[PDB]
This record gives sequence, structure tokens and C-alpha cells, in this order.
Amino acid sequence: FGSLKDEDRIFTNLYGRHDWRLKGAQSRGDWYKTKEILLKGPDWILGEVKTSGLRGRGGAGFPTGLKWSFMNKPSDGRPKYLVVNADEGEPGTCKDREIIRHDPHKLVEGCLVGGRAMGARAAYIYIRGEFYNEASNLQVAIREAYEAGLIGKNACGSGYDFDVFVVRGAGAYICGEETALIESIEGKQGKPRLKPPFPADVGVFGCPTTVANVETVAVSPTICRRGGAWFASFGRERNSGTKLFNISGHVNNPCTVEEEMSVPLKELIEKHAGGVTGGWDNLLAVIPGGSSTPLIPKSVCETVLMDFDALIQAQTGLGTAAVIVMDRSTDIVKAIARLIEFYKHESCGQCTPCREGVDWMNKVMARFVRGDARPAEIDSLWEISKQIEGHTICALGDGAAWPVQGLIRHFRPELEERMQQFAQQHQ
Amino acid sequence: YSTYTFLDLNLDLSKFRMPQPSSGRESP
Amino acid sequence: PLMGWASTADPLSNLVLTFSTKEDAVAFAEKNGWSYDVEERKVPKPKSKSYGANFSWNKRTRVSTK
Amino acid sequence: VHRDTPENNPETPFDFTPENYKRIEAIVKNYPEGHKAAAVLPVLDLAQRQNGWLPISAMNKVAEILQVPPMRVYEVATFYTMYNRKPVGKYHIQVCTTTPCM
Ligand SMILES: Cc1cc2nc3c(=O)[nH]c(=O)nc-3n(C[C@H](O)[C@H](O)[C@H](O)COP(=O)(O)O)c2cc1C
Ligand code: SF4
Repeated sequence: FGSLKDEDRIFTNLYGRHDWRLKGAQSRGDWYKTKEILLKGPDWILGEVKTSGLRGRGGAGFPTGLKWSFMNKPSDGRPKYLVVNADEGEPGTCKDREIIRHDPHKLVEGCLVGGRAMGARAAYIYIRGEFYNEASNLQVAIREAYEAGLIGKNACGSGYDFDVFVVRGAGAYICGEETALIESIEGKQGKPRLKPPFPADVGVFGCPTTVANVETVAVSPTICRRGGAWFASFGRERNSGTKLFNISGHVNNPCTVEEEMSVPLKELIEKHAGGVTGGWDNLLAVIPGGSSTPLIPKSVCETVLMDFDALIQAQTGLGTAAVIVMDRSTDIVKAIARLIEFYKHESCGQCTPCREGVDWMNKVMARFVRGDARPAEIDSLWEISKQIEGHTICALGDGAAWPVQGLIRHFRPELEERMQQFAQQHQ
Repeated sequence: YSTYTFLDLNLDLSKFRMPQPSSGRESP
Repeated sequence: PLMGWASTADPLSNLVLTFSTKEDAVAFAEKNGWSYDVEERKVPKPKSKSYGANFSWNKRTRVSTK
Repeated sequence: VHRDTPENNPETPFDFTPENYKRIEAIVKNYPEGHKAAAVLPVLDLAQRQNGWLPISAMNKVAEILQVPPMRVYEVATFYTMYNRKPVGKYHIQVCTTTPCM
């Protein structure tokens, strides 16, 4: 990992933000060399990302480099599409929508340059309609370029070019899975399918699709434009790259910054800009993932670098790329229930473990917080959480327990004493 | 900013410039 | 015609013996010497059922709201 | 809230402005043919827009356009959130309350 950073220069993977929002020639960075890329054999791009080997921003492992050079090697009778989440499911994510808001010109390229690797046919994106204003403008961004003849059907210089069809959702979590999105792109109700039909690259719209994420297809052109040998810059021999973090919930100026891997949380939280709560003596009870990781106390987290597998060393890792912390007044038990009260409303409801199994917790979590009937429950409530893992289809269950699974870990007494606080009270 | 009026957004440049589609059939 | 219990003769009327197989089934009708009849065992077709054929390009089997 | 309708506007009636039948030419043009069969997500919502909340005769209408049995619509309008089945106001306001927003 080198020098234990993760610095930020003007040399980064994102071109500009406050400079130019509208269309043009991509005055400096973008749309630079194209006809040379596409005219060379497609699999040249395939595995040429391996110089980086992006883990992927979809909240998981499984480097993006494999799945595209993965099946969808051949082609037979039926077209292939691209479905790239723009959605945000996790509370406090916020990383998305900043990419789109002030610089859309990147991703329409990101597909066209990207889609050629798939050998795909069309391009769908998807956006939660809950963003009405910013999402409305992409069409202009599509038009303001696409109208110039930059895309389709040969554009430019190849015999292969195809346009991008925006769509919208409503009350979606649906980006909560692939093999759901490709279902509610269709117009059924969205109940995500079983994971191994034929996994997500066989059963699809009518025909094989691949579900990418935003900065997985956003940073691909610039990492195939230059690459290197700088493609692997920070992070150890395992995880490599520089992703975006967006700090939220206590800071001086919670705001995004581009930061490379293996950055410790004690300098990163304090920096960009201040630590404005107590940098210490505010107890710094932290959540690595947005909703997908339980607490860490004042322990090795602060020295624990943000590298992925570095977090699997602790009791939980995070792929979500977000930060929420706390200081003093926020009662964690009080502040984790409204993370659970959230889950109960976003779940499909097919499976018997998820449905009727999350409420069993959510109905009891309003006992502990309020303070109420006796311990030895905690010992059970742990087993429930241990009882939903292989039992649910999607990850929302595997992402349902961890907050409670990792609350019972790391804080014993805060509960034990409160059940007394109402016990002595009853007396 | 334009509350209604997705029209030309959908039907102006998109309508003419979304070729072909071939899209096949699927009769079924 | 006092209560409505349905009283009866036909003193067998309730016996079910249980044999293990046909070859040894008829074995006990002859050996005790009364008439009889036979039915046949039934088991299903093989059969062919595959999930994941339920999402189809040109096929006519494509389910919605499952 | 309850998800059954007490026969409010079975015939409201309702219809689309003839300015809107020229866009639905463009929406269906997105998708491939023969699978089209659901554009329902924009098309059902565009109808909310023309009105401002969609009564039960709005749910029955699009079926006549999209030829799907109209329990393959009443379903989709009871899953998502953004659609409002009951009437509403001129401003429908939200307060984000979640762990960070808390
Ligand atoms: C509750 C939930 C919400 C999710 N929200 C998103 C999301 O908003 N955007 C996204 O790309 N993936 C989201 N995912 C995870 C998807 O699996 C992920 O997008 C998909 O695996 C693509 O990964 P990749 O493109 O990085 O390979 C969510 C998962 C869950 C369980
Ligand atoms: S958890 Fe069970 S129910 Fe909730 S979404 Fe994933 S699968 Fe559907």
C-alpha cells in the first residue's frame, strides 16, 4: 500500500465538476481517441482492464474485469443489452447522482466504449424517478451530443454504434438486485427471480443481459484510455484503485472526495475537512458500510485502512462506499432502529424467511429501545439473525441481519443496563 | 424544471434518431 | 328407529388386511377360497419440468405475476 | 390505508388528451415488438400526470390500450410508491427521516 495513502491530486479519474456542464467537443478530457479503440479487435479491450481489475462498485466483490470477458464470449441468435443501475438503495450512499448532475457527457461514452466489449446491441440505463429534475436533463445531454452525430448507428467510424434508452422507476429498491431490475425493466411487479436459473447472463429480458454499475462503466473508458501501470496505483496486490467516499452524519463539511484505497479512517474522517465533533472523546462509534455493515467501536477501525479485505479482517467489510458515524447524544440503540424500520418497508415479500422474519425483529426492537421486558431475549434475537442467511433469495436478507448481528457484537452492556433502567423504574 | 413535457425529449430527436429498431420477433 | 345410529348386519364389512405385493396378494384369496377381483398400481409420468424456461424470447410459455 | 376500492369511479370516466396519443407512439417505439406488452411504468404514470391522481377507471383504461388483463395493472399500481391511488393535495411534501437524516 506504500505510504499509507490515498492522496488526492488534480490527477484523478474524474475530469471536471465546476468547469463546464453543457455540451461541446469535450473541450479537453473526454471523447478524445475513439476510432482507434473500436477499430481494434474487441477482446483487446477485454482483459485490458485487468491492468486495474476493478472490484466493482455494486456493493460486492467479483471484479468487473471477469464478468464481461466472462460468458457472453460467444453469440448465437439473440441480442445482448446493457442495464446499468443508476439507482441508490443504500441510506447515505449519495455517491451516485453527483456523477450525473454536473457531468453526463462521460457515461454515454462509458456505455458506447464499454458496450463494444459486450458485443451488445442496445443500451438501457435505469434511474429512480424520485429524481425528477437532474435525471430529466440526461436526455438533453443525450441529444446535445447524440444529435451532433457522435453516436449511432455507425458513429463514429465503426459499423457498430447504438443509442441509450432512459427509463424510470417509482418506489423501487429494484436496483437492490440484478435479476430484479431486468424484471421491472419489463413491467412485471419486480419480485426478483431465483439466482441460479441460468444466472443473470442467461435468463434476461428476452435474452442475455449484463447488469453493471455506475462507476464500473464510468471509469472504464479513462482506464482504457490511459491505463498503465497507473491502473494499479494504490492499494495492495489485491484491491487496487481510487474510489469515491461520501462522508455523512458527523463532520465539519460532509462532502465527497476522491480517495485511493488503504486510507485509514482516523486521518480520512478528520480530513475533508475537519472532524468537527470531538476528534476524540466523542467516542467515535462508526459504521463502515452504509446499511450493510455493523458498528465498530473506538478500536482498530481508526487505524484500519479502508481497503476491502482489510475490512473483512474486522467483523464486517463494506462495498457500499459510504460513511456514517456518531459522537455522543445519538443513542445507538435509538439510532439503529430507524435503520431497521427501514428494511421492513423495502422488502419484496416472496420468501418466508424475509417476510414475516424481519418483523419478528422489528416488532421486538421497539421493546429494547423503549426499554421493556427482560434479558435472555438478546440471546435469542441473536439466533434469529443467525437463522436468516442461506434462507433468502436476494441479499436483502443477508443485508438484513448484519446490523443487528453486529450490534449484539461490540456492545454488550448498553442494552443490559437499559433493561435495568426500566426494571428499577417499574419498582 | 419542466414538470410535464417529456415530449420532445422523448418524441423529437429520439423518435427519428432511434434506429432502426430491428428488435426481431418474438411473434410469439 | 330409536336414535339414528345406523345398525347393521354384514358382520365383515370392516376388515382391511394389508399385503406387501401382488404375487403374494392373491395368495390369500384362493388359500381361503372366495371369489375376488384385482385393480392395478399407478405411478406418474416421468416427467419434464424446468424452472428458468419461464422467461422466453419467442417461446409461448412466458409467465407473468408468478 | 387499504388496498381495496369501494367502487368509487368504475366509470369516472377518464381519457387521454389527443396531444398524448402522439407520445405513446414514441414510448412503445423504445421496446422490441411482441414483448411490448408492458410500457406500463411510464404510460401508467403519464396518466397520473394528466390527472394528478389516477382513479380506478384510469387503471382500467390503459388495459384497453395495452391488451393486458387488468389485474396485470391493478397489481403494479399497488406495489410501487410514487403513484397515488387516493386523492391528494396541490403540494405533497416529504421529510426524509432515516439514520443520517435523523
Ligand atoms: C438493498 C440493496 C440496494 C442496492 N442498491 C444498489 C444500487 O442502488 N446501485 C447498484 O449499482 N447496486 C445496488 N445493489 C446491489 C447490486 O447487486 C449491484 O448493483 C449489482 O450486483 C451490480 O454489481 P456490479 O456492477 O458492481 O458488478 C443493491 C443491493 C441491495 C441488496
Ligand atoms: S429478501 Fe426475500 S423477500 Fe426481501 S427481497 Fe430479497 S428475496 Fe424478496
